[PDB]
Amino acid sequence: MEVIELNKCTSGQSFEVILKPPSDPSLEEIQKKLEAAEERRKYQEAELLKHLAE
Amino acid sequence: MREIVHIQAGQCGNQIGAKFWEVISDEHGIDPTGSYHGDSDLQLERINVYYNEATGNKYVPRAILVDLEPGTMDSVRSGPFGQIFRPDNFVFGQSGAGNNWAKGHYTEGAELVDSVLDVVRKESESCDCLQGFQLTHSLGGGTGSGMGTLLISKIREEYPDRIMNTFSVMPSPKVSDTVVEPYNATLSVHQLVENTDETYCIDNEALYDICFRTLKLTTPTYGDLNHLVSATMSGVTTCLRFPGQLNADLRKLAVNMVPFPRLHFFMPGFAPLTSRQQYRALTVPELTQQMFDSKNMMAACDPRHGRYLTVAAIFRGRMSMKEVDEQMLNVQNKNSSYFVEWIPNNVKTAVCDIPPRGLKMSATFIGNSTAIQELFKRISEQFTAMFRRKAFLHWYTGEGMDEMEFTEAESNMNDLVSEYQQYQD
Amino acid sequence: MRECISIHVGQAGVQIGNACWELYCLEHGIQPDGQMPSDKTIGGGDDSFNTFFSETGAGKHVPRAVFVDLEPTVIDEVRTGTYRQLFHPEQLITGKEDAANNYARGHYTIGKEIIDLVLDRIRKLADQCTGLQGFLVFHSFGGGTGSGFTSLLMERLSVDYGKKSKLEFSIYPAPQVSTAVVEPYNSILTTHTTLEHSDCAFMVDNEAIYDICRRNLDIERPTYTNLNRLISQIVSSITASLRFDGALNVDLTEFQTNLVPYPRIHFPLATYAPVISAEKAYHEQLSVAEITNACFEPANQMVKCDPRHGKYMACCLLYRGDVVPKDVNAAIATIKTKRSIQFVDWCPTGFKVGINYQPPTVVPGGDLAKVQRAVCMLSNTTAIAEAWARLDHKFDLMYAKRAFVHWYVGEGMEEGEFSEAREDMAALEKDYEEVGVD
Amino acid sequence: MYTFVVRDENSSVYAEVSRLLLATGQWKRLRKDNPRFNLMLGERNRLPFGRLGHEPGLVQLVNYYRGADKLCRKASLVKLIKTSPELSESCTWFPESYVIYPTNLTDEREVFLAAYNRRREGREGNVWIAKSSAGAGILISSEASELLDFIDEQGQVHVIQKYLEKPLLLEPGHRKFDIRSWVLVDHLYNIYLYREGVLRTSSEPYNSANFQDKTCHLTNHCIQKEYSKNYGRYEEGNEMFFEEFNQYLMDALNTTLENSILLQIKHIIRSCLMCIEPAISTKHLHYQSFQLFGFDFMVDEELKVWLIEVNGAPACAQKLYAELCQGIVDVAISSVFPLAPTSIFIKLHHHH
Ligand SMILES: Nc1nc2c(ncn2[C@@H]2O[C@H](COP(=O)(O)OP(=O)(O)OP(=O)(O)O)[C@@H](O)[C@H]2O)c(=O)[nH]1
Ligand SMILES: Nc1ncnc2c1ncn2[C@@H]1O[C@H](COP(=O)(O)OP(=O)(O)CP(=O)(O)O)[C@@H](O)[C@H]1O
Ligand SMILES: Nc1nc2c(ncn2[C@@H]2O[C@H](COP(=O)(O)OP(=O)(O)O)[C@@H](O)[C@H]2O)c(=O)[nH]1
Ligand SMILES: CN(c1ccc(C(N)=O)nn1)C1CCC1
Ligand SMILES: [Ca+2]
Ligand SMILES: [Ca+2]
Ligand SMILES: [Ca+2]
Ligand SMILES: [Mg+2]
Ligand SMILES: [Mg+2]
Ligand SMILES: [Mg+2]
Repeated sequence: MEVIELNKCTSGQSFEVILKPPSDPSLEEIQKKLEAAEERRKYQEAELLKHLAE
Repeated sequence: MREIVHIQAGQCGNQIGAKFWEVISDEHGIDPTGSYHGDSDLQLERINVYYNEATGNKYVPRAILVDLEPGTMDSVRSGPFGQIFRPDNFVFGQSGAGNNWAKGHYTEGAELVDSVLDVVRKESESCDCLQGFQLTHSLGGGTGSGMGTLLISKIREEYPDRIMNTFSVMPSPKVSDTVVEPYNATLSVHQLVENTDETYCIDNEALYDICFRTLKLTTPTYGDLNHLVSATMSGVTTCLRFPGQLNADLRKLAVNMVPFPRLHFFMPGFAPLTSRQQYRALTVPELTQQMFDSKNMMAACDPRHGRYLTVAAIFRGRMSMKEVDEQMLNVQNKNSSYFVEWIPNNVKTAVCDIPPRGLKMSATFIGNSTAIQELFKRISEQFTAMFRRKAFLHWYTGEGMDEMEFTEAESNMNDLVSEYQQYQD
Repeated sequence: MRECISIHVGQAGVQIGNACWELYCLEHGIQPDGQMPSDKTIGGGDDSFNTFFSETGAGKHVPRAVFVDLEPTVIDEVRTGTYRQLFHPEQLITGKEDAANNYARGHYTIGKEIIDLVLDRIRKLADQCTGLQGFLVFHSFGGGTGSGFTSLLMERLSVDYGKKSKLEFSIYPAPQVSTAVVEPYNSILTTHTTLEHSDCAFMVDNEAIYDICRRNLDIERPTYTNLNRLISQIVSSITASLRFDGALNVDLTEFQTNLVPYPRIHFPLATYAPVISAEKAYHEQLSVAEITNACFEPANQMVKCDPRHGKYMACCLLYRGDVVPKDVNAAIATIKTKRSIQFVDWCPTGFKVGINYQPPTVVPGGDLAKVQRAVCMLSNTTAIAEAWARLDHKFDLMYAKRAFVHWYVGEGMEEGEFSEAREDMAALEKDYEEVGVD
Repeated sequence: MYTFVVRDENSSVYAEVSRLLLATGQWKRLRKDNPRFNLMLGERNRLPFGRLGHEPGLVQLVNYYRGADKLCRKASLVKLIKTSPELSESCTWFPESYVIYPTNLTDEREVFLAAYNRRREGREGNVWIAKSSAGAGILISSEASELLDFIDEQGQVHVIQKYLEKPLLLEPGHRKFDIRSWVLVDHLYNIYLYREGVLRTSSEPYNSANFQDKTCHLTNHCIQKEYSKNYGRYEEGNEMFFEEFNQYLMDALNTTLENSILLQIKHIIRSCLMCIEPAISTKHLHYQSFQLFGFDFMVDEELKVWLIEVNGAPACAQKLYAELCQGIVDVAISSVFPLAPTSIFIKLHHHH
């Protein structure tokens, strides 16, 4: 039961107590994933319109 | 600002649609001339969802009246609230559809479809942000069926990313105008399977059985059947027309109700349904036990014959929201054998402080149940009874159709039956 | 001094953001119009509150916040609310139609067309910082915007602010205060694409806030206002060290160092007490030992679980009020002899303790009562893995039938991103079991 | 109408509880994967506790205390006794035991040989027994070489504890036996002892000069009915109940079962359960727990009771399935889900 690093100021204080010792995607790749999902949307909507044209 | 564009096509469509605007107009404090005279600000909170604000504080419904014969729409205009509707939003022909899906969809209707969409377009261009459309119509007739589906097919072409809702009256031989209603119904249903996001099924037989048995009406009328649809339409739209912690648009509401693109056919319910012992106060238990009772359901489908994919319940009135949860949670935990176990928390509940006209409190039921397959089984059975002999086909082959298109609608809906079947087991 | 930018995404994040800045202003003595009578450096100064507030020549103390929502109805409450004067129109970004509880919508469809704008608005607050620490992101797991858009914002913030820290305040989905059904999909989608971008995440379970409001506040049916006033208290206590003088958790980096030894396990469990009903006649003020002993009860954890059957990796005790170290060590000793506190053998069995003498501030007319001392325990336990197991189970139930999957596919997402997100969670659950069970 | 589910089809005990529940017409059974339930009869291993108590409006109850395995696993029990100050290492009712890990994998090998050599040097009885939880696989031998050499031939944890070389022998027969007491613990942590016990007796004369044949040393119900040749001779099914066993104790030894053995048993059950209460209690938990236990005791010729092990999923005696199952529904289930005596249990009061 030890109290280390006792720091006291005007608005409080903080310390540490030990009981026992121990034993990304670039900006280019994100635009691609966004534009890729936009393409599958345009392709799905085109197949919807082609269906309506028939 | 999330506006809705209403459309009513055909006789049944316009008569039902008219009463609808008569019911909600009274709830929002809109008199037959368009003037507001309510007492609560909640009546105006979401008033721009179904009404366009004109000059002088006048409110003009955002509806489009459509039909191939002038008769029905002349009635609406001379009716109680007929003056409220925009004069231009009346689009009608003179030939009529003769209860022929082909005429409404291919010949007569085709000649008038462009002019109806011109009005649809004019109403959208003013919307700050359109939620989506809603069509009232029947499927056994010729206009609201043949042309109605044709409208949807063309509204989805110009607005492919807007919600398309429909209140569809299904034909029953017990409340039949013509022997060809199963033909018109089978053809429309395939269109709804394709180009609608949500479709409230409303069986005329269930409306008839409710007026006769539950309501004790000796000889029901189409007007009596429409009072139910009026009140029901008002209920399902309560969460949209009034404020609250709900914050839900048509798309978000569909996202939580349609687990599969083609199984978007719901069964609605209303409670109470009392005969004139009408002044008795209705407790929250009674409101719930009836709301789930088949005799209070309008699809003429026994829910205990299938399983619930998702369920939505809206409660109206000043009541104990704590007591609403308990009773709803009680119905689930007492009949959990009829809800699917692969969709957690598929039963939700909403409360609204403003009750309908002349009711301390009420409850509206919205169920996406596989039991609805029994509806399409009746329709398909009545279809095959006639199509196997090619009976009455000439009314359609004369309009430019081929027997092949009938065989496809037949196989299209049988597929819809099989799809609803693999999810009940 | 170093600045902290707060970001609020979706309805849940924006409403909870409203409730916190209301609290921050009451604590720091900031009036609704933004004036601060105690601040003696007019329009300038590098004090502790300046980590969250900037100052204008007129003496207005303006938050360092950014509210983002894809539909304007929720952010509009802020533009016309009590504290409308704090923010300027730049800080409030609103679209016109939301994501309909659809992760794919908030992330791809709608998110792509508004992401570059949010960045610019955030870049405008970054340029005002002499030494930006990082970002505090408030959002929900269920919301199509809170989940779909947040993950996208996080991916870009890690590109435009590589060396900066990013803490989360995430709202775990609870059926008692939700009208949606696809929330398990979103929660698991966002936790997958956000995991390598969040240094430390505090999960609050509405089900936990709900029962604390029903049990301790005697609210039969709590509203979001009720839930937010309580959640803003925990948030205040967690962000207090950044806004007041002190030496414990003085910058965002110290949160990872003190709470996250392993990266993927960056979800501390929060515990708070006491929560006393204001409507009560008059309560017996609890002692340091009593309120600390309560930190190990399940009834006041931000996520319902059983820390007795997990293992602690780190532990913090943030006190506020009449507390002295002597009293803290006394309670801790008594608790180790009565409780089951099993640590991992590769971490010290200790507690970092912070004490701020100013007791918790309570919003007048709110639901909480004024207490003379309160505490919040941040503990990294493998027991929080239960929350993931629950969620991952609901995901499996629906995905086995591809239910609702078409709504995501139809917005541009590939069906594979589901199984890819699910397998990542299966890895996250395994990491918790490798570190906890024997 | 209360609802429950079943996830352990192999449980002879709760298979009867479910049968009685449905007989009340007030409990409806559900599929084994429906989360909307009031009561769960869960599996033995890997029971998903984390998912319990998160269904709005439902008070959920489960029949397994999370963490009870510390008391029902061989090695876990020993470690619990030697590490728990409530029991201490000097516990007088638990045989001197040690946890031993096979050399192909803490471990108390050296500590065991220390006491072993101390006994071999002091002329004392030095017959130990090796066992584990992964058995039906037990070896009795007086040589430390054979015991250790037998554990290394396996691959799971084992425990070497003193063998009771002076067990109490029934007459006529000169045969060994053990005592099984069923203890139920409800959600409030009230400790109920079933008034009815059973003695699984050996039908063979105890032989101390031949541990090779393990038929007169092991009293398991399946070993006597498979490797014993006097099965069912003295009592039906090698099972004597508290009535006859009480009469024998009065005729031969001039004492009662209450005064000689029952007090020690009620003391051991208390000491064991109170010890781990703060670790498994569901007092302020989001769900409730209650579990049936099966304590196996030994008795030496000095009428001292020793603890062998505790079963977390025990079976019952054929003659006591009805009376006990009904009792489970009275104190454990209905006490939380009331329906629309002369309790058959003995409440062991304690300080929570
Ligand atoms: N604690 C708390 N939870 C909230 C609050 N608002 C919403 N939620 C939760 O958030 C989840 C739904 O996400 P929302 O924030 O409403 O959705 P969104 O982020 O606005 O995104 P959209 O789908 O586009 O509306 C539900 O589970 C709600 O319980 C709030 O103010 N406080
Ligand atoms: N230290 C010891 N001294 C004397 N006999 C012992 C003993 N340890 C075990 N036994 C004998 O072994 C039997 C108990 O074996 P153990 O309980 O270890 O195996 P097990 O758990 O598979 C049987 P169960 O679980 O059904 O009670 C008792 O009948 C007892 O006679
Ligand atoms: N509920 C209800 N059903 C109607 C009404 N009018 C017609 N129907 C049903 O609709 C079908 C006839 O369609 P109809 O309205 O004539 O279609 P139209 O040709 O487009 O006007 C039949 O099955 C009728 O039972 C009505 O006012 N109420
Ligand atoms: C019960 N409820 C619903 C749910 C679905 C629908 C629908 N029209 O699909 N309508 N209302 C409300 C709770 C917040 C939405
Ligand atoms: Ca013509
Ligand atoms: Ca200053
Ligand atoms: Ca990073
Ligand atoms: Mg007609
Ligand atoms: Mg939203
Ligand atoms: Mg065993």
